[PDB]
Parts: sequence; C-alpha cells; structure tokens
Amino acid sequence: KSDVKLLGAWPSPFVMRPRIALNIKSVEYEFLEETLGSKSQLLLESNPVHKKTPVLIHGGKPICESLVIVEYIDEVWSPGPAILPSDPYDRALARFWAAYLDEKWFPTMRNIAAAKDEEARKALIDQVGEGLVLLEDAFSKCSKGKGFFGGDQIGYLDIAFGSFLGWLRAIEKMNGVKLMDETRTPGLLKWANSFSSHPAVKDVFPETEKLVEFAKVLAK
Ligand SMILES: N[C@@H](CCC(=O)N[C@@H](CS)C(=O)NCC(=O)O)C(=O)O
Repeated sequence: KSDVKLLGAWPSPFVMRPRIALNIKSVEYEFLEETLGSKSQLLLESNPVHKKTPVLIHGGKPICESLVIVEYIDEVWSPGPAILPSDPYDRALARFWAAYLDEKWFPTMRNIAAAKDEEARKALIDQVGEGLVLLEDAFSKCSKGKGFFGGDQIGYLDIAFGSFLGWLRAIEKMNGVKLMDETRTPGLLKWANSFSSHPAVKDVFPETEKLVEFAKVLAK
C-alpha cells in the first residue's frame, strides 16, 4: 500500500481521477489528504511548481497533473484493464476532449460563481450549455452506442469528464438551471448514471448536496 501514495485535497474532481484509475487497475494505495488552511511540506516538496494536488508518489517519486497521472497509471499497470483507447486516433480524440474540458469548459463553469452581474452570469451558463452540446456529440462519436466514452468499458475520457459531474450538478442546483436534459444531452444523462454507479467510481463520487454545502463552507 505504501509504495503507492496519492496526495490530494478532497473533495476535488482532479484528485478523483487517479483514484478511479487506481481502482480500475486494482492498485493498492494510501490516500494522504491535504486539509484546509495549510499546504503540507510533502506537497510543497512534491509539487513545487504548482503547489497543488493530485500528486501520485510511486516509490518516493512524485508525478504531478491529474491527466498525466492517469496515463502513467495506465502505462505502468499495463496488466489491468486498459484506460486509454487502443487505437491512435481514438486516443487522440480522447486527449483532445479531456484538454477541452480542463482548459475551456470547467474554467467557464467555475467562473459562473464569480460573475459580476446576472448578464455575465447567464452568458457563462450558456457557454457551459453549449459545451455540453459538443460533449453529447463527442459521446455519440466515442461510445459507438456502448455505455462509456471508452466504449464497453470505462476509459480515460470517462474519468476526465465524469470527475466533474458532481460539480456540474452542484452548479446546476445553486444556479437553478438545467444544463443536462433529455432534450439536449440524452446520451450524457444516461452515461452519468453508468459512470456514477460504476464500481471503480461510486465510492469516490460526491453527493451533490455535499458539494453545494461545501461550496458554502469555502465562501471565505
Ligand atoms: N489541474 C490539476 C488540479 C488543480 C487543482 O486546482 N487542485 C486543487 C483542487 S481543490 C487541490 O486540491 N490542490 C491541492 C491543495 O490546494 O492543497 C490537475 O489536473 O491535477
């Protein structure tokens, strides 16, 4: 257990990602929580560039950046189920969409909370909605009618996108908007249950109300 350590704030969509990947690979690990109010020495020494989590420590050796960590886990524990797609083009598409999520979509939805007016706030909600339209189409293309972005089995892009699901639901609730519905994102609605119910996910997947109540705690 001790030769695999995961440094992580909790709850966090980025920290969830390697927990799921480690679950898929049936890998034994110790979870070292970063607590509010302080950055640990281990953190400051493991991730001096960004001073954030997750950090996977594999043999006293730090791997930073959640998506990089998921690929590392997939490559090292190659015995287990595959996380990335096997085909180069499918892998490129999965990486493209995970990058879009982290660079454009999630930052936009995280900015809703800080908008300075109702005008600008709905502008962001509309963009988050449009992004979900794009992701619904990506899901159709990636899944091929099977259950996940990865196809029959959960995959890299399921982990990247699904890790945000609890925060999407909390932002939906606290803004009184419905961004996933059966009209605009029918496939994602179904996948959201497939993902949250998955045995590699369900025990690390946040209750929506908990995230809402937690958002309220952070307001400081
Ligand atoms: N982009 C990073 C995640 C960045 C991030 O914002 N991490 C926060 C989420 S709460 C965190 O827990 N950082 C550790 C800390 O602040 O103590 C990744 O993909 O690895």
